[PDB]
Amino acid sequence: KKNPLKNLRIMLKLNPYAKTMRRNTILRQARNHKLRVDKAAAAAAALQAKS
Amino acid sequence: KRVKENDQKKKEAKEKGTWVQLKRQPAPPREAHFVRTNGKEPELLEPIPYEF
Amino acid sequence: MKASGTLREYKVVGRCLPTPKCHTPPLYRMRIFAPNHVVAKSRFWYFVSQLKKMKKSSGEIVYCGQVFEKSPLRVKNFGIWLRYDSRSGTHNMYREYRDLTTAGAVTQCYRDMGARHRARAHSIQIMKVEEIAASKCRRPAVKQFHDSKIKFPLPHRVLRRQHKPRFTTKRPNTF
Amino acid sequence: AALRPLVKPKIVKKRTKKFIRHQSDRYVKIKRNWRKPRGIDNRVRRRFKGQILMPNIGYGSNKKTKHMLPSGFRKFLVHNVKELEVLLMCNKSYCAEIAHNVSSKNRKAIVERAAQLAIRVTNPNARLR
Amino acid sequence: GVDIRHNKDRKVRRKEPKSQDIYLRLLVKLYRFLARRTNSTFNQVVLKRLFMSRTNRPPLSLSRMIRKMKLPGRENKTAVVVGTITDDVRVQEVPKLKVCALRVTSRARSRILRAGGKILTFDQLALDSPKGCGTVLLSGPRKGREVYRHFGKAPGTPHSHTKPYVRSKGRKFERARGRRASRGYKN
Amino acid sequence: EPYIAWGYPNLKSVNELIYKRGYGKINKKRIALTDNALIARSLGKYGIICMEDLIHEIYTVGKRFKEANNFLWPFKLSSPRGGMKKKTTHFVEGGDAGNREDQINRLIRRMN
RNA sequence: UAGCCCUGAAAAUGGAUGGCGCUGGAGCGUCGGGCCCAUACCCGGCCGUCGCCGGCGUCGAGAGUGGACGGGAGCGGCGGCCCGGAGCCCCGCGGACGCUACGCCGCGACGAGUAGGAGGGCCGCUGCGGUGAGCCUUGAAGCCUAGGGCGCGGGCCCGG
RNA sequence: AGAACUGGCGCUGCGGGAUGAACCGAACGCCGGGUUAAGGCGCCCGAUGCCGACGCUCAUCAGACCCCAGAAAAGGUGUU
Ligand SMILES: [Mg+2]
Repeated sequence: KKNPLKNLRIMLKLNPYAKTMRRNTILRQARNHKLRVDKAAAAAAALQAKS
Repeated sequence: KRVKENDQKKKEAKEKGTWVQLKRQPAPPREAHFVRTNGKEPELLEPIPYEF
Repeated sequence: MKASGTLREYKVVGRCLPTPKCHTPPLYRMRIFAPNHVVAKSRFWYFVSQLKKMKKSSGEIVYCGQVFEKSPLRVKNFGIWLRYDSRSGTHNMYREYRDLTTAGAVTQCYRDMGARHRARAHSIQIMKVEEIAASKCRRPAVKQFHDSKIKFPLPHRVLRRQHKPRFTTKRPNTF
Repeated sequence: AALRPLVKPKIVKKRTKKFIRHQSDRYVKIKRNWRKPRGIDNRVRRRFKGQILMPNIGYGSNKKTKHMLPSGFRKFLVHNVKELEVLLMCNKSYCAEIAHNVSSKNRKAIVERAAQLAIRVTNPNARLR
Repeated sequence: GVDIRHNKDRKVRRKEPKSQDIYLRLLVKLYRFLARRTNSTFNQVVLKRLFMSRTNRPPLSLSRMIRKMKLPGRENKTAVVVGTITDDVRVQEVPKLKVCALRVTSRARSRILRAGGKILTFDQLALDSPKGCGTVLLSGPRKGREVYRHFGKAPGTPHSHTKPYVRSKGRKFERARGRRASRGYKN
Repeated sequence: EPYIAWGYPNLKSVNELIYKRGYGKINKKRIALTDNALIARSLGKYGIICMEDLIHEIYTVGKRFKEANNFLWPFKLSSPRGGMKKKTTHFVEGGDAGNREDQINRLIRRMN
């Protein structure tokens, strides 16, 4: 008994939706990560443009 | 009484076409209901001191 | 109750069930000090059953949230009322502390009742807690920190042994 | 190794220590042959700690490795040529022993029949001149 | 420990006969092939009946069989009994039924073969109907022995009807007190 | 309630239990349900023919909860790696034997 | 009033928070973060018992959870002059292991034990019928042995 | 000494209670890794060698952990 949640592709043997659930929560947490790092730079960008 | 008002209610579902589920159940957990504290605010009670 | 760790104030309201005789009972409110919310709604049915004819089977709680002090930064003076039990009889007690939060002042009670009076935390009942302002304190241990331009040094400092070499060639100054 | 016997695994054994009878150290009337103690109070049967262990079926060896010699064969003791030839289709799995009664003349002959058939004998050089 | 209770681990039935009959042991090998392989429940009944003891294989007389084959529907089936077929003196004429049994007796198979019937062993039953189709499998009165009328509550309890162990039937052998209301009591 | 600890599990509690420590019984055997065939071949009568359908009846307590539960062997969990507290008094009293109503999810992740 | 302490508080060998000791605690009360280890619990190995079974298909030609023929009518497909038709293996003559069926294989769960009860013993001793074209003065039985092993064990085998 | 109810010991080892029949955990085929229960972590003695938190207490007989192996009424301008 290889472990689901510990490797892929046993989950996908038991649950095919688990992959398309998983790259969606890699795609969207990377677009919330590109957003916030760009946003936090854009606050101190104009604050550094001031001085 | 139930066997009596059970069998007649069983053939009432034959003429009407339903799934009335005459088997009895234990008490389920209480339904997600909604209380209303209309106007007022709840009463603050606090433990009384000891006097003999 | 164990009074495990630092406590946490909860506002718990609840009401006995609507009977066919009684519709809409008035939904009482208490102020439970407990380490988590599961103990907090367990002490509500301890205190309500001593005050009204209610119990957990024929009642339910309809709120249990952490209610927290507004001013966690301002230093406040707390006076609380106690109903502990002793080994012989039971006594009422007023008792004053001085903390930045309400749940930290009642935590400072349970520790202090066990320290001075050896009273285990199941035998003591908090009646009410509120901030008092200065010049209404009666305890001279709380009163002595009401001093603008207060100052005091730290004599005879001792700490961090074995942290450094247990074996040193150096007699450690206590300043 | 004069001969190699098919697959020889790592022979594990659970114990290499030869179970002794209780109180066999203290007396010499008591042989070291195992007899289980059935007294009503003794501390070996009741199985206290730090005392003489008593054998049970958990100490049994692996089935694919049971009766394996350290050379990887399994002995089958023979008496003459006519029962050496019965081990011809087992020669990479089993090995022959010559019984201790076989005279030095006949033992010389049933080891030369063993070398033609390439069957391992465990004691080839026994009772020589 | 687990607390899953003891005595549920072991079953106390028979997995092979205790006979050393090399002709019953080949009948066993024939039918425990057919039991695990043909998927018919006739071959499971016959297989566990070959394992049974001699007391569990009571003899079946000739007129229990032909009385249990005058029934409607049984007109062309074959009678299986795992055990002997003896013959009744009580029956006068024998129908032409087809039987199949271990060890039919000598006077019985003279009366079955005069009637025109055919006796079979369990070999040529297996060639005939491997599923066991069209067979009426019979049994003898396994509680018809003299031993079972000694079993029950007690012979000296109320309404026992248990037939005690006396060494000889007659007057003065277990008939005096406890058996009549004049002498002592009556149970 | 002197001998048990229990409470109301959330969705990933049963999700972690059914996958990791989940086992099934067919007739008398404790099998690893490592295939969706093994769920369907016995309990497929009730339309709960896959793994995540089995996980749906047993969280949202559905019509066939009973036969979905009794399919499962009892969850043979490990010892709680954070340690326990006192094991003999109530969770209210400071120990842990009894109802705790959502803190069992915190306990499963140490158990499971 | 009640917490800690003290007075009240006296016994015979020399002596006991277990001991040494311990007073910014190694004491008492209330707590926190760690950390320690049972034969328990979880994963894995192996033995055994018990439970449910598997293979007589050694079927390299066996193939079947639906199956044939041969006729009444239609296709898609394979070879066109829109007419169309069973090939039985063979350039290799080949293809492991098995199943003492009382044997073999597979999965799953379990394992304390006095008195007591059953089972298995290729555990052992003496004697008999059979049987090993057994063994032996080129050395039997016995006895000895820091010799070599096997068996969980009862024990056994081998070297000197 | 004798009853009731449940468990246990007798038949039963193991961890903890220094020691132990019955107490507290916990039941046992032979092992490796993991983790815990009850209990603990100055040194014997595995683990507080944490910059642990807050108080209480000084004894010229301190005190110190279920069962459990020593004590009361009364009193103390001793401290809180
Ligand atoms: Mg005893």
